This record gives sequence, structure tokens and C-alpha cells, in this order.
Amino acid sequence: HSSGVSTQSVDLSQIKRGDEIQAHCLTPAETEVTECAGILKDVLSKNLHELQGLCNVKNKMGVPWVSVEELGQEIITGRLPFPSVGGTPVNDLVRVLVVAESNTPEETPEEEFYAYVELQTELYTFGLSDDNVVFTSDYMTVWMIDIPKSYVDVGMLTRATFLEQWPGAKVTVMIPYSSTFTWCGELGAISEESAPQPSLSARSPVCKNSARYSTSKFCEVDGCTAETGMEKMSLLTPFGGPPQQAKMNTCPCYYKYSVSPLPAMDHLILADLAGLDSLTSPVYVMAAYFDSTHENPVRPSSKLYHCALQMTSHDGVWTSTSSEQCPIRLVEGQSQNVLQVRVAPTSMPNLVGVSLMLEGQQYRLEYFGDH
Amino acid sequence: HSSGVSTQSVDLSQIKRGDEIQAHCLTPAETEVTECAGILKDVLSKNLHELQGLCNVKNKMGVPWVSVEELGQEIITGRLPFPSVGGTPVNDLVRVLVVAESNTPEETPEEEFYAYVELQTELYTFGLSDDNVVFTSDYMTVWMIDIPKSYVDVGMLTRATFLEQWPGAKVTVMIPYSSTFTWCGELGAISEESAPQPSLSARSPVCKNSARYSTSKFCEVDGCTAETGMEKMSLLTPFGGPPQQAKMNTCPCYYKYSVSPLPAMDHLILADLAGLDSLTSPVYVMAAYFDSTHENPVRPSSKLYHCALQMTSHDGVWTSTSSEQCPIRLVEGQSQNVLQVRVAPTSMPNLVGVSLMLEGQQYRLEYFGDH
Amino acid sequence: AVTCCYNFTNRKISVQRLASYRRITSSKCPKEAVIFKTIVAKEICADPKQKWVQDSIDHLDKQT
Amino acid sequence: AVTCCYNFTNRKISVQRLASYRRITSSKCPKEAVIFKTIVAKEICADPKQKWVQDSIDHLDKQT
Repeated sequence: HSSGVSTQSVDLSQIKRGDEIQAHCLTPAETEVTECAGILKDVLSKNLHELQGLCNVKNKMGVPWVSVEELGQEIITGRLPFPSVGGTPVNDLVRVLVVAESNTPEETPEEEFYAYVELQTELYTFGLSDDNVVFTSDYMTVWMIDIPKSYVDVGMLTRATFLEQWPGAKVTVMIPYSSTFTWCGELGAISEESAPQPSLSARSPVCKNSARYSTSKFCEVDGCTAETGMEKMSLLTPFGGPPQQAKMNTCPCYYKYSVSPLPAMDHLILADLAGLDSLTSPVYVMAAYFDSTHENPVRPSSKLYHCALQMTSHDGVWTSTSSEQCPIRLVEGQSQNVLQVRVAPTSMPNLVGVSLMLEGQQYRLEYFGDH
Repeated sequence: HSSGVSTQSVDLSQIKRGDEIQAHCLTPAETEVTECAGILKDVLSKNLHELQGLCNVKNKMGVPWVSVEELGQEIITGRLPFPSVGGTPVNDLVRVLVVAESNTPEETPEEEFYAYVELQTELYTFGLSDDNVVFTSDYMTVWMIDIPKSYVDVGMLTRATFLEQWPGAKVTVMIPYSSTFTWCGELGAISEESAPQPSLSARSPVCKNSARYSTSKFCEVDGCTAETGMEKMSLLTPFGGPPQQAKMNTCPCYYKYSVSPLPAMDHLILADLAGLDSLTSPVYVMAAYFDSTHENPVRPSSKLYHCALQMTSHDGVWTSTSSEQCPIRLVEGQSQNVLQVRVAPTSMPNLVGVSLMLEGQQYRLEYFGDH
Repeated sequence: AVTCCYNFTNRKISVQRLASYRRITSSKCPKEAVIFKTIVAKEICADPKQKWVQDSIDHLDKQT
Repeated sequence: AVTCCYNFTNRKISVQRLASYRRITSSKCPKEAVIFKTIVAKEICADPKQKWVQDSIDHLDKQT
């Protein structure tokens, strides 16, 4: 289709010079294309589609071809449904990879393939120039560029300009959130007429009006008590959505904001997913949080973090990866058809968000803001 | 009144240990209150109001007293009309000073003066704790705290909690934009009933839909031609506003965005102010821009800058300060009743905003975004 | 049955509205906290390190 | 009478829509620029350093 959400395991071991790519191409290393440029030539020539194996998740949307008669510019533009909060001015840089390509037309075209991609933010517009090229082929181009993480989030706009309405034309934005997790935002060109066909990606602010959770006053009304086990689940998956069903719990907001004594809990379920017995791709869950160590009250270091966990099926059984740092963890729910996202109540105060990504569905849970 | 905009010259030379304050208190120096704490004790004890002489501009708004019966908390909250864009994640830190005070009640009160100020942003809430105290007196407290410049802008919320509705109670936020310019955002408490009484501070996005200025197509319609001298002035000062009249020109947007040949111009007037013949306080004009030197296309250093100029009257004559860096400059217009803000057309591409501050009026001109 | 404090109020409370106060002692609790009970029978989490909490404690003590 | 370029298009133009092209030479102008004239009599600012601009220049030249 012209849009969707996919997942796959990413084993760098079995990926030609995988380690090297992730090192010089997806990590903000050298301030020049040379290193990554020379690794891609070796790899991408042996396999022009290798880079697709680096995405743990791929989120694609169908965008209409907008034309510019005067200049003969066929342009596609879109706003990627970024999975999590990019970062804080206090964070470092992300080195994102951009890929523009189209189907190789069986009939030699008039002009040579061409694409100018630019990512614009309210202030600066990062335009992948020539100096950013790290690879080129008849029908494909790859750029590399460092961006302050805080910029990579909703607001950032993606624009690809071609000289023709190339077949199978698409732009991809590879975004590595953690050394071991990469999310790919893709834009597929569709007919001028066609209306934008996004993916089932939602963003949900779980604690609207965080003031409401400043105390235990509304606990009873909200249905967040030691009785129900601090569980107030709401559905995330729409009526037409896939055969899997995801839901979120809002009771944690209390544990993040309350200054009123709350029920002691071993853990807290942030969300659950049903329908694993029929799902055939892994499930990822990324968390965005602030480091626990305290800082100088005179200079509060707001450095944001990200750890992504993955529930996979091995011979029919589902298991979760784990991190001695990650504040959350994935556990099997009632059966092997249910998956749970948990966290220690004491982690909540520093939890900013979590994102649930599985075949055909993506949800961005925010524990701050009201939108 | 309960609100307004003021200006005054700030001569550090004739301000007790002025240089030292600006050095350790308004500059992000030591990561501890000690240095600034010890300078304030010496200065503020000899003069408890000295810090007011450090503000080149003071913008105050009247905020209603919201009470909290349960805890006996009288609280005032507000959104300061920040003069310019704070910064970029790529910028460094600003060390802002916060002052909470009230009138000394002639009748010894029940409890000791108290105030808890906290500045909240969508993500983190910077709360001036005890560890941030750099001064205290019967009816005054001063905090110091470093914040990533990008955070200090519209969105940041100010909240001061007291235990009583102290008379003349107010909170001030001293924000130094440049080593020689300090802007003070103040919140004055008014009666519970009273409605918020802001100041005549406006924010205006000069180039809404910057796409419109991508070429010279609408030049003729906009009235931006070599003829009119690329001048399309709009009024900024409302009908009731002070005896001075300010206006903005939108033609520069073309020079910032156009890829179509434009009329060669020695300079460009960004704004003008009429009524200097009756104004008795200086006029400041701050500019927010990006450094001209180019950077690695692989890593575009987006470090924002600020320079503030000042038109003052000496024996009736008005003159402007100047900076060998500042992209803008202030020149006398037709007569000595008119002031102009100019800039070289080649500066536009890197100009983000400019703010005009004078007795009773403040305007934030933005050359980006649509709001 | 056991309730704990996960956040402390950074806002002082008028000693005129604070009925009692107890300390968190349970092992099932993660944070060391002083729980103030108001005159309206409402509890609030506070921080022992903070002076206003301590002083508010010297009052609640020297009155019984 | 004199017009200059203050921004270059980072977007290539189909050589099929580019009529003529001249270089900025006036001293009253601040940036070195190549001005492309389209088949619709419209001018656009371009950057000489860029290859597509140069190549587009090799076409406009080897056709007259």
C-alpha cells in the first residue's frame, strides 16, 4: 500500500559492515562524508538496498505529487509521525541518513535522476546539499547530516523536489534514537489528485492538565485506587485497526505528579497489547526519560534519554530484551497473547513518554503537555 | 499602575560592584551561589534596591491573586511577554536572576515573608529552591539559576506562591540577553477579582507564509518596489497607545526569502518610531540573528545571537550606540522626532527578529514562523 | 493499606492549617518523607531536608 | 534599474525551461550569481559553485 507501519529485527552482525555504518554513518563521528561515503560505496554497490536492514521500524505515509509547471518541479512534502520527543537543548546531536529514490524506469528517461531534500524547522531549514552526499547511483541518493536532537520532532517538515514524477519515488529519513534502535520515516509519492494517505500513527498526551494529578483528589473519580490496582485503561486502537488491540492506562500520571500519599505498588502498567498469537513481526517499545542522578539546583542538566525494548517470538514464544538502565520493561500479560509495558512507580516522575510500534500501528504516549 | 513598559540607561560604572554582579550573578560563572551570594550581601545591604538599576527595560503585568484556602497559599502566575527568541539548542546558558518581594507591612505579620517561585516549561519546571538563594531580607528574596537559553521564551510560565496576599507583592525575572543588555519581566499582584492587566507588548510575525516571499511575484501587489523604495509600512501602535507611533515594514521579507532578482538597496528600514520630541526615556532595539560565517554543511551550527542598540537624548539631541557586529543600526529619520531601524539587505537572510522597546510600548518582530 | 510519597510539595504550608504530621517508616516505601495532616484531614508529602518542613515540625512538637 | 541576487535557489531547473542565462557583473551587487531566464521570461538566482548550474550552462552554451 501507499502507507503503513513495519518492524523487523536488526542484527548488525549479519549485515555487511553493519557495525561500521552505524559507527560512521548513524553516529555523529567525523565532520565529513568521506568515511561514511567510502563505506557505503563498498556495501551499497554489492547491495543497493542494504540500508533497509538497519531500520527496526519503518513508518511510511503516502504523499500527493504537487507540481511546479514553471520549473518542472514535481514535489512531495510531508510531516513524519516522529515516534518520540527528540530531545532537549542540553542533548547532543543525531546523525540522520536520508535516502531519495524511485523505480528504475525501463525506458531511459530524458534527464538524470534528481532529488533535493530539505528538512525545515520553524527556525532553520537543513537542506541536504551536495556536500552532504555519501552515495549516488542511477536512481538513488544518500545524504548524511548532523542535527541537534531537539529539532527532530513534530514541527520538522520534509520536502523532496524532483524534476519528474518518477515511479516508485520515495524519500526516507533514517533516525537512530539509541545506538541499537533506528526509526525510518518514509514519504511515498502518489498521484497529484490523491489525498494524503498517512499511517496509523497517533500521539496521545496521557496527562492533560497535569494539575489534575497534583493530588489524590480525583483518584476515586478517575478509577485509580489500590482496589483496581491503579488501572484506568483506554483503547488506542481504532475500530477498523489491525487484529491487535492496544490500550493505555492514565493512572501513572498520579505517580508522576501527586504530592498526596499514593498506594504502594510493586509496578505500574503503562500499556498493554492484545493479539500476539497472530502477530508475526517484533514489537518495539521506546521510552524517553531523564536521568535519575540529581544535578546542581543552580544548573539542572536536562539531558533526555531513549532506550528501546523488543518483544519477539522464538518458536512461538514471546520474550523481551532488557536494559539495566531502561525504566520500563516488557512482560507477558495474562497469556502469550498479551504483552505488558511496566515501570516502577518511582520512575514515573522522570518519565516523559513511551512509544508502542507494531505491524500497522504506532502510538506516542506523552506524560507531559496537553497536546 | 499595575502594568507597563519602562526604560533607563544602565551605567555599570556608577553602580556599586556593578561589574562584579554582571560577572558572577548575570553571567553563568560559578556553579554555586557563594560568589554572587557574597556580593549581594555587601551591595544589597547598603542598598536593597540596587538591582533595579541593572534593567535597561522593565516590562510589568498585573496578575490576579489566586488563593488556595486549604493550604493558605495566595498565588500569582503569569506569562511574561519575552522580548526576543531565547535561542537554539546550540546556544549556551543564561543565568537569570529572580526577585520576590512585597511592601514591608507597618504591622508585624503573623508569619515570616515567604515565596516559592518556579518557572515551568512544557518539559521541565525550574523551581528556585533554597540552594538557589543568593540573598534574603525581611521582605525580599533573590535566586540565581542557569537555564538553556532556548527555554526562556513564550511558553515558559512564571508562578509565585506566598502564604498571604502581601501588599506590593511582586516577582521579577531579570534576563540578560547580551553582556550589556538586561530585560526585566515583572509580575505584580492585584486583587483576586481583578482581571489580568498586561502591558502593551505585542509579538508580530512579519513574514507569515514565508513561501509568499520565495519570489518577486507578489512584489507589485505588496507595494514593494524600487519605486516606493521597498517600503510597505503597517502601524504597530494601537489607537489608544502612547503619544509615540511605531510602524513596521514587511518588504524585507522578500530580501530574506527571495530567489528572484530584487532591487539593489543601500539599506532597508525595518521599522520607524515617531514622537521622539516628547519621549523622555531611552529607546532600545534588540536584534536576534545567526552568525554570518558559514559552517560545515554536515553540521550547521545554529548559534543565535543578540545585540541591543540604544537611541538616547543628550541635551535634546538623540544619538545611537553602535556595534561592529550588529546587523542593524538606529538612525534619525526625517527629523529628530523620527527614529529608524535599518539593516543591509544582505543581512536579512540571517535575521530572525527585532524588538522595539520604549516607554509604554514593546514590539517583537519575527521574520520566521506564522505566529 | 500502605501508602507512600513519590513527590514532595515544594510549597510551604501555613502552620495554621497543619493538624498533625508523621514520618514515613514502612519498608515498602521508596522515599524518606514527612507526611503533614491538615486541619481539613488532608495529607501532603514533604521533604525533611527542607527548613520550613523541619521548623513546621518544631512547632507541631512544642505544642504537645 | 539594477537588480541583484540575495538568495540562490537550491532547486535545479529543467534545462527544458531555461531560455537564457547571464552572470551578475554589477559592482552594486553583493553576491556572485548566475541568473537563469526561463522560457516564460522569468529570472531565478543560482549558484555557480553548484554542478547543476554549471552543467545547465554547458547546455545553454553548446546550443548557440
